[PDB]
Parts: sequence; structure tokens; C-alpha cells
Amino acid sequence: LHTQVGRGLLGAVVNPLGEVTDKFAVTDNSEILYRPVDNAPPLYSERAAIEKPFLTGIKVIDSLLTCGEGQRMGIFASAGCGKTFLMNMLIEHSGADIYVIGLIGERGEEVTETVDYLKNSEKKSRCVLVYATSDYSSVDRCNAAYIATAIAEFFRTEGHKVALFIDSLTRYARALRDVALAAGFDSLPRLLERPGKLKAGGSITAFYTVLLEDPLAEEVRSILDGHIYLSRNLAQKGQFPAIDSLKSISRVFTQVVDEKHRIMAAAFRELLSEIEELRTIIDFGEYKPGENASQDKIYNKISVVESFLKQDYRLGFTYEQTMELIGETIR
Repeated sequence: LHTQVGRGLLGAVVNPLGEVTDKFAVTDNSEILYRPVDNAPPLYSERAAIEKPFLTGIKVIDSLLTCGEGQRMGIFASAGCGKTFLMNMLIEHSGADIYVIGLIGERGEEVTETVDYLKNSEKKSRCVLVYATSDYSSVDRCNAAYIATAIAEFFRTEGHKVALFIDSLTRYARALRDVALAAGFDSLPRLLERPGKLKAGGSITAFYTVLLEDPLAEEVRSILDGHIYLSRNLAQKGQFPAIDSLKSISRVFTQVVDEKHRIMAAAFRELLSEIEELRTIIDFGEYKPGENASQDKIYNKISVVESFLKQDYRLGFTYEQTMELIGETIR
């Protein structure tokens, strides 16, 4: 019903009962406070409009799927789609004050893998990790999401720019339906309307992961402010991150980017639309060089478009670098 919060949790690993189990970093701050994990969502008059961009340092996201402060974004992918490597990039190359990661998923090895990454991360002093393995009860794995959110809500009340990660929403939904069987559902919507930007405080930008083998994918997609879709076909071809921008959306995109950005994003998106039609024409074996000047122009733009989309997971790009690169690729 109550969990521990405060800056003293920075660098700590929290289990489904709210106790510090391990540490990936130590800070000089010792503050520990207690707040309930089932907090009422902010009123509509309590929330501020989503207007400032949450820069991620990932070229395809910042340019075509720009996130906003307080936005809730979905990450849709199958297993082995590099969903974990994408969240490592989001934590590494964004600029949030505090990162709150909630793992309600897998086995001890995947949790330890996240801690091992955090032990060598540049943001370890700003990170909190709440975990729930397969060995815990369904009630405990549900509570790991509420503990992670309540921890993020305290930092937001202090005025921090908080990034919340929940991996995964479906293994929360699995634990959710198991809990419902004991009683004989609706904690999903109230859980993911808790993030946002407060007029009187900071903001929580939340990234929720759902796994594709789906009905649950259809429910969450209309609740969130957008979704990022990791095609493992794109991963099979060697493009990382495997984000397919043509099937992804940020519903606050035009609210948080300016007119010049919007125009370049539209020109790039149609360039990619013409690119994938050429891939179909090529796969059909009906592309002959020199026979169509428009197709030849599109063909010679494949390499520069492919290199703008691809990004080494250890490199981050500023907004001006991203806009500079997408400027060159559309000319």
C-alpha cells in the first residue's frame, strides 16, 4: 500500500516489496520518504499541455517520431527484436533528470543483465530500478509497476524531468489477469494515465513495452499518445534500430516541433514511401536502370537514407545534428 521514495533510491535496485536488494551506484543523498503506490491521477486542470520535446538522441525518433515531455509512448516488438537495446539507447542518449525502470518480466538473468548495463552506464547516478521476476507472485509483479510509477511521481513532484520505463506491459497484463482470477482489469488504464506534465511540478515521460507474438496490443495503442514499432524484418536485414517509421506515430509530433521540422519530416516520410515501393518493384524484377529517371533518383537515395536511419547504439545525436543529417538526405 505504501512504498519508499526519494533521492536515496538513486542507484538502487528495488524488488516487488519496496526493499533495496542491490546497488548499481552510490550517491551522497540519503533521503528516504514514504508515499502510497496507488495515487490518484492528476485532474485535467492539474495537467499541462504537451508542448516541449523529449529529445532521445535517436535520429529516427527525434526527426520523425518526436516525443514530448509528459507523453506516453508504446514500444511494440516481438521477442529478440532488440527491445532492450532500444531502451538502453533511450536512457543513454536522452537528457532526463531521473530514469525509473520497471522490469516486471523475465528471469533472474535478464534483471541482472539490466543491472550490469546500469553499472557501466553514464546515467547510473540518476537511475532507479524496480524488478519482479517470474519467481514472484502475480500480485508482486503488478505492484512493481505501481512502485516504479510512485517512485517516478515523487521525483516529478520535486520538479524533475522523469523518464519512466515499464517492461513489459503484457507481463503486467498477464499478472493482472491472474490477480483477477483470485477475485473472480481496469488497473491498466489508471496506471498509464498517471504520467504526464504537471503545471505545478515536473513531468513523467513514460515508455511502455508490449510484446507481439494481439488484443492487448489493440487496447493499449489507443490509450497511449503514440507507438514505436520495431519490425524484426528490418532487424533481419541489418538496420538498427529496427524502427519502422512508416508504421510508427507520435500523436504530439506537430505540437512539439516547429514548422521547418514538420516540412522536412513530411518530405523524408514520402521519400521513404517511394523507397519501399521501389523495393517492391525491384523484388518483382521489373526495375531496369536508365528506363525511369524517377526510379533511378529514388534508387541512388537508398544508401543515404539507410545510413541516416541506422545508428550505433553507443552514439547519440543532438537535435541540430539530427536535423542537419535529415536535411542532407532529402536533397
